[PDB]
Amino acid sequence: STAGKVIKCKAAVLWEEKKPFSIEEVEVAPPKAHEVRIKMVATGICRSDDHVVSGTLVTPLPVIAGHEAAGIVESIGEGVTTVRPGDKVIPLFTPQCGKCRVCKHPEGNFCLKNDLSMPRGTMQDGTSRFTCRGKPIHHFLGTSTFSQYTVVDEISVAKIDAASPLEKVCLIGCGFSTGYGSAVKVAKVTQGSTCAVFGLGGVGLSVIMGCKAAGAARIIGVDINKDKFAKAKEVGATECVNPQDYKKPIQEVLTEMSNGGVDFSFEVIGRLDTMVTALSCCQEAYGVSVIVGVPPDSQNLSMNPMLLLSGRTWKGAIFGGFKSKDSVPKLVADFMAKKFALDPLITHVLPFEKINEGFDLLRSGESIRTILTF
Amino acid sequence: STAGKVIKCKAAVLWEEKKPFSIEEVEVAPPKAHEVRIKMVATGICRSDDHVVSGTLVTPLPVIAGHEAAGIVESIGEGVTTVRPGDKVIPLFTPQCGKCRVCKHPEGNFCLKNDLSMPRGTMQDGTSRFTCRGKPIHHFLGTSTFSQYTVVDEISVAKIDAASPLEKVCLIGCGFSTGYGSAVKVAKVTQGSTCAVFGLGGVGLSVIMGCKAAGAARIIGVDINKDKFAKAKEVGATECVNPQDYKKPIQEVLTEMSNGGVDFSFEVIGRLDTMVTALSCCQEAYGVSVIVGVPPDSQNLSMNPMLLLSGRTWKGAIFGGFKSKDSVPKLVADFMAKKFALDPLITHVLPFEKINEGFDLLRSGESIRTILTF
Ligand SMILES: NC(=O)c1ccc[n+]([C@@H]2O[C@H](COP(=O)([O-])OP(=O)([O-])OC[C@H]3O[C@@H](n4cnc5c(N)[nH+]cnc54)[C@H](O)[C@@H]3O)[C@@H](O)[C@H]2O)c1
Ligand SMILES: NC(=O)c1ccc[n+]([C@@H]2O[C@H](COP(=O)([O-])OP(=O)([O-])OC[C@H]3O[C@@H](n4cnc5c(N)[nH+]cnc54)[C@H](O)[C@@H]3O)[C@@H](O)[C@H]2O)c1
Ligand SMILES: OCc1c(F)c(F)c(F)c(F)c1F
Ligand SMILES: OCc1c(F)c(F)c(F)c(F)c1F
Ligand SMILES: [Zn+2]
Ligand SMILES: [Zn+2]
Ligand SMILES: [Zn+2]
Ligand SMILES: [Zn+2]
Repeated sequence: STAGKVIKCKAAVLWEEKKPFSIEEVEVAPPKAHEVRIKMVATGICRSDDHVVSGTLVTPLPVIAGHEAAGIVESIGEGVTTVRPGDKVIPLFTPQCGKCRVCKHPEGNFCLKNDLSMPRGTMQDGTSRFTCRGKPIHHFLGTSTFSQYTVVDEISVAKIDAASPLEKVCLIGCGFSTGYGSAVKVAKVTQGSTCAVFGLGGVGLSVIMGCKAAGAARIIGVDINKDKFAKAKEVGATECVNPQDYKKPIQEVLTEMSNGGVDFSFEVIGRLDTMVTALSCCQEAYGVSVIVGVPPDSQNLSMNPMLLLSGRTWKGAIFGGFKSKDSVPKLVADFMAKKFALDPLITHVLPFEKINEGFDLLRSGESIRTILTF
Repeated sequence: STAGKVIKCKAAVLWEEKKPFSIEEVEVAPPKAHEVRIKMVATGICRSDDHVVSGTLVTPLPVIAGHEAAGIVESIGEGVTTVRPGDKVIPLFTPQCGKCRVCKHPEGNFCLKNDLSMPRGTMQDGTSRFTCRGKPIHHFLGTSTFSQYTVVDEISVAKIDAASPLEKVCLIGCGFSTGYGSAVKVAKVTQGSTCAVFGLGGVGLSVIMGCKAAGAARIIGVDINKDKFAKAKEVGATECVNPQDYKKPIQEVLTEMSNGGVDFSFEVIGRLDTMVTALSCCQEAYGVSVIVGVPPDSQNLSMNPMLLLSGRTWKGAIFGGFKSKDSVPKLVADFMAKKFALDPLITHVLPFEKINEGFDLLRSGESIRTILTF
């Protein structure tokens, strides 16, 4: 029995940038008031986790990363009402406090309680539940899913279907929901439209899924890795283009292909140059471009505002625009009801102990999502 | 008495940047097929006309500028169906061909026949109707309203109510419609919202009018010229701020005043720095910023795309997003029915012959709109 006790378990600790994860014993404190301690079942490897390793994302180190996951509630702190021990849950890397001006807004999802903008690497109360070799270890996005056990604030966890296959639905914790929502909710892709999707990883494939669900007539995948094209076509891409095959800039190619610009474009990579290319390739009077990717910390892009003055719309979003705690249980119900597929995103299933091998698969271009199983 | 004949008349010719207009005789050719020759009655001085003088806006010189105007059809070319001699008309600096992909789109207005993106300074057929001193003179935006007579393509003119007061409704040809539409159509300002309007000239006052018509609860005017504040409050601003009065950047001031960012912001000046400031000051998760001001030619802004990733929407528009030929007659009808006021924008009236004094008034900061009468 572990309730009320410190748990000693295995986790993947990141001690410094640009080094492998260290798989070793940590101590996980019991949950305080309004906190939930979760036994992890499965976690995906998202490129955003790799950004912490590479220094593309700055967050306090040392850290337990991981934000795309599913598990089972081990215990609850005083005052928790939304989950109980034994419940299947998905941690929410974007919280939903329900009380802030964003949570109360019909179209906001970036709750002011988030730990993304100005990361502290703590629980809501400004403390950590993790130690390792006698040192405090930071949280990541209020989730820290690269551990056999984590502790999250109640506002950062959603209860899901007890019959959920956790090794699949962990993807609703980040990559699927982000891409799918970016298309259906943030862009609001229209029936018969032409879309361009820059980046054909797990998130870009989920954007394709959403564009197809929304009835797009044409979905042009763009990637410099042609090995990504076959799966992009399987989930709905009608064409794929590799910028490296062209003498012209790809914005010009895509404008020509779409007879004057696309209806909707998506940046799903994380590069400043592809953000401006994606904006430019949408039709100048009525096009919409959505930034999904995460670029290198503190770097500015350069652009000509005439791109906007003609009528383009440029937007971005976290987690597909979904209000996280309302949406995650509905997405899992929709998955259970066969409304979308997750298997096309899963290329590799490894034990948690092989986390580093999973990151190497992502970095080499081989994988879409590796699911780590605890 | 002049149908089919060259007309000699006075126009304001701009031979050189950064010089006064030359009021002198020009020859105005009769209209060719699908062209309309207009006797001008009134034209406003818009800051975009001054941009041609200053080189902020690059268009071929020498030129007859002017784009905000109203007049009476003198004659029609072969095949014209939409106006007749003696009709009151407003030239449309954004055409509406009705046939291109943008004209057919429900939300597009930047018709592909425009002469704004890559100005040629001609009629649609690539030629000029103007001669001065025996030399061909460029058109401007297909309108060239700083002339006693102009010739426009049929897709660049709208018939308006025969009882229209042309000395007022000329403002529907640019500044009013632009500002009002930027609020009501492009931003879609909501009831009870907080708006920030950067620049309190004729266009920014028109934005305020639209924000107030849309039911905004707070409308914060921003200008470095505090002489602009009284009129801004008369048309609906709830409070005005001068960035020069503050130690901190105004985006910080406006974020504080709005308890975390505004719902809608508008750049109505034409500076790269205020475009980024205006984006920054809208709430990071659900705010909308609209670029209205014309940026200096060929210059790029620098910005951090994290401003968009959190959820902001950034857009721009020409002519308030209005499909020009459909909308201008409706706007005139609404003015006739007192659905909005134009007099607050008109600070000065001058004869056409005093055009240069009119530009001096704008450059000094004294005027909002000067209306020139032919
Ligand atoms: N906004 C959000 O909430 C959110 C959520 C999840 C992921 N992300 C970010 O989204 C991005 C994609 O994540 P992912 O799908 O896991 O990554 P991924 O699996 O590494 O996919 C990126 C894809 O981009 C391709 N690519 C790289 N450079 C280029 C280029 N120059 N042109 C075209 N294609 C190129 C690359 O080959 C790969 O297939 C990353 O920056 C993530 O950090 C954001
Ligand atoms: N998008 C369109 O269709 C469209 C239409 C009409 C005008 N415009 C542009 O809109 C802009 C405004 O036109 P207008 O109202 O005729 O011009 P205007 O009357 O010159 O008004 C501009 C206002 O900006 C103020 N201003 C100048 N610098 C700053 C600063 N740093 N901070 C805050 N306020 C400042 C200035 O004092 C003035 O009151 C110009 O750039 C026009 O070219 C665009
Ligand atoms: O992949 C989701 C994700 C993001 F979209 C970020 F913007 C971020 F900073 C981060 F850490 C993250 F995990
Ligand atoms: O004031 C309207 C207006 C614009 F919005 C422009 F973008 C432009 F180039 C121009 F010449 C113009 F007159
Ligand atoms: Zn909240
Ligand atoms: Zn992620
Ligand atoms: Zn058109
Ligand atoms: Zn104008």
